[PDB]
Amino acid sequence: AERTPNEEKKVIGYADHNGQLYNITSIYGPVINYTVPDENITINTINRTQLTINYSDYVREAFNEWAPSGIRVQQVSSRVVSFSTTNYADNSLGSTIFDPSGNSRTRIDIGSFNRIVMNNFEKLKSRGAIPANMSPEEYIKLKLRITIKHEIGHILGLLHNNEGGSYFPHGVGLEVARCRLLNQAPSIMLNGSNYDYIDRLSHYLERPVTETDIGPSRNDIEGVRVMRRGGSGNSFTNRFSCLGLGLAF
Amino acid sequence: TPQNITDLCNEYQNTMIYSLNKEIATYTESLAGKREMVIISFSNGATFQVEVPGSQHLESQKRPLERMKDTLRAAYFTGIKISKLCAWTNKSPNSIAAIELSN
Amino acid sequence: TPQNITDLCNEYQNTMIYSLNKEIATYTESLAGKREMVIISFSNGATFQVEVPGSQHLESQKRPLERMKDTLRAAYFTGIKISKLCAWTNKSPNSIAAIELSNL
Amino acid sequence: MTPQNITDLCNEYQNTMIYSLNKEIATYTESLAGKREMVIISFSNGATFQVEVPGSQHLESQKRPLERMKDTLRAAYFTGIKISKLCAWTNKSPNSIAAIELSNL
Amino acid sequence: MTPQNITDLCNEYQNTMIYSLNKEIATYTESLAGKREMVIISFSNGATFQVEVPGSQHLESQKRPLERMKDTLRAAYFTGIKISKLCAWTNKSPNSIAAIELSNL
Amino acid sequence: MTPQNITDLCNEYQNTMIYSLNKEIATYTESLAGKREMVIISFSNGATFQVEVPGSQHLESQKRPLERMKDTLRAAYFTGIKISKLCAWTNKSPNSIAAIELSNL
Ligand SMILES: [Zn+2]
Repeated sequence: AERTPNEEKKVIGYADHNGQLYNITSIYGPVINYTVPDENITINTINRTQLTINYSDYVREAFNEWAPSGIRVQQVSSRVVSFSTTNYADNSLGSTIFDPSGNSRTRIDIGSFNRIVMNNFEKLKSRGAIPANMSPEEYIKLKLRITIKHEIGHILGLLHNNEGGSYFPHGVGLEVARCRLLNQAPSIMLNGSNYDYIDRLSHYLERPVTETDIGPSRNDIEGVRVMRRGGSGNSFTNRFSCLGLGLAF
Repeated sequence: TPQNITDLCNEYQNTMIYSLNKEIATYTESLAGKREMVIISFSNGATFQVEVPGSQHLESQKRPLERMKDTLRAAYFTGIKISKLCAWTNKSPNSIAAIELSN
Repeated sequence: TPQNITDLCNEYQNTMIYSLNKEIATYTESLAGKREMVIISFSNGATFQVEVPGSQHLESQKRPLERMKDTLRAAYFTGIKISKLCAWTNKSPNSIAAIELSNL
Repeated sequence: MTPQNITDLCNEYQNTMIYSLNKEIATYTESLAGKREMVIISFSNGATFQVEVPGSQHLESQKRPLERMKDTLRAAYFTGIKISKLCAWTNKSPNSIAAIELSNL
Repeated sequence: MTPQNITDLCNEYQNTMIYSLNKEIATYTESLAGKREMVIISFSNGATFQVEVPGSQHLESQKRPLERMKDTLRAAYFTGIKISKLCAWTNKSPNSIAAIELSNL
Repeated sequence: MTPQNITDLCNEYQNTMIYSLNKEIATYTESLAGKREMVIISFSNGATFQVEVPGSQHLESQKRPLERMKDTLRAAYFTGIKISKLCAWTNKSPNSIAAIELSNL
């Protein structure tokens, strides 16, 4: 594997107005209770493609992706985490509201997917970021899992890689769990305005990318471990996740 | 031969064991002439030094003095908890003889 | 014996305290002959050196000069904040005598 | 016959044994006190090891390696890495470290 | 006059130049081979630099700084941090490092 | 005449060869035992290398570089960084490290 640039391994957590990281254990409880409405998601584009799949299995699978952080969950039938679909068609596949009261909401726009999900299908094909093998059907599932996993990151108190020091409704982004010494995949919390996760992931893997490849990076997981215990954003135990390695120098 | 910091500390007069389980709150380092030393303090105000090297030190202690200063700096940077310090109490600040780090 | 950097700095003539609470913005290290030194600066432009070893230094200061350079490099690489510097003002850049790192 | 691994190495010495641990260090103790300038490590099952005070039992060629081993153990403690094997003298208490093996996936 | 920055420093020497990189080290090479005890670094644009083998061109006061510089370059390589500027001698090949600046801009 | 890279360097010596690895160190072994003060590393494919015990085959100028290489190999083991190339003497068993290249490519 190639060497992921530090900027793509940087993980930013949500701190309040006094530099203290939100505690997602305190916010959600020891177990994250969440609701997911019954429908299978009905996305399809014209180039015409066709696809439907259960929202519940993807929230299921995505959550398990983040399980190495030590978080534990439980789907609860309709202050609770809310998943849903929307139809704004507004140039934004997914969106999450982080709520310190516990009622964090994640929405997956269906209209935006139908419009812009394949806008990068063959600039990804030809650069070899995705296998020429894959169908329009599974490039849309790939994008959906990535989108959902990314939004889960937000549920769990993470922001985007480049939002350190930036102000948000409930505070400020502060870098957590820094580790530059250990090579790893790019964060799945890359700012989508500035990076294409698939392209960066492929760049790292030095080959086309499938769905067994995507997921939270090592630092993403350590970031959530920090968010699970909260505390000061200036604490060294919170700011660094492999500084012990410095002793080997 | 001692097996632990308490056994070691009991071999010396004018020493005491401090049980801390706390991270270092402040790290101070000086290269100033005749004050070439390190001072650490904890959140409860407890303060310790690694002494300026002098005639109270054997030649065999010169590198260990430097190693201890390295260890304390690393402990400060990483924010790890210090389990115990053994210190000479007839110095002000109390002077570190040994350190224990524990999981 | 001093208990803190203010006590220590008050034992010496021609020193001043800078309370920074900032990470090092720039770290410069030179091996060039007669300029074997380290220079650091902060985002507000405040600049400090660790002096070239010379006749103004006791033999007891030789290893501490190297330790201070180690500490400044480590602080730079990790981005930990420097709380205070005690520095001699009759050198340009101001010359570091002691450093305090504090995390509270 | 240069050894190829820690077992071959340890077999060249009398009164040494290999401890297969695969455990992280539980306790690290470091002393600068006169005549006790040493490092002691222990594991959660109470097994205890030292790096000896440098002395007449050491060759000149061992002086810097003693310091390297103390650096390695400190690094191992801080990082929480598993120690695979120790080669240690059994006629010392605590057992005295002669060599260490670290091994990953 | 003591210089205030790497540019002032570099201007005190004949045959040195400031190289602006703002890049991480792409390749780090370290040799212990006799008469070639040196470090070579290169960047993604192909720019290559050395820390010279210690020799008669060095003052006694430069011996420890040479080792310090090699330590700094290794640490920069492992951590992937950007190198802002190098001051290097142009009459050596690879260009020989006299000073380094690291900056977070 | 000064090498620009590890291959140029390795070509200056008899009984050395370049190994292209692009692998992390799998096992790190460090010994302070008398006359065996050495480091041995191995890779997952079984490839094994040593840093030799300091001896009469070494110039005084190689003494600190031997220690630097051992430092670099320990850091490489702890960080799991990939080793790109080793230049090694093949007339030793294990083959003996003369130079190392770490590369982001
Ligand atoms: Zn986002």
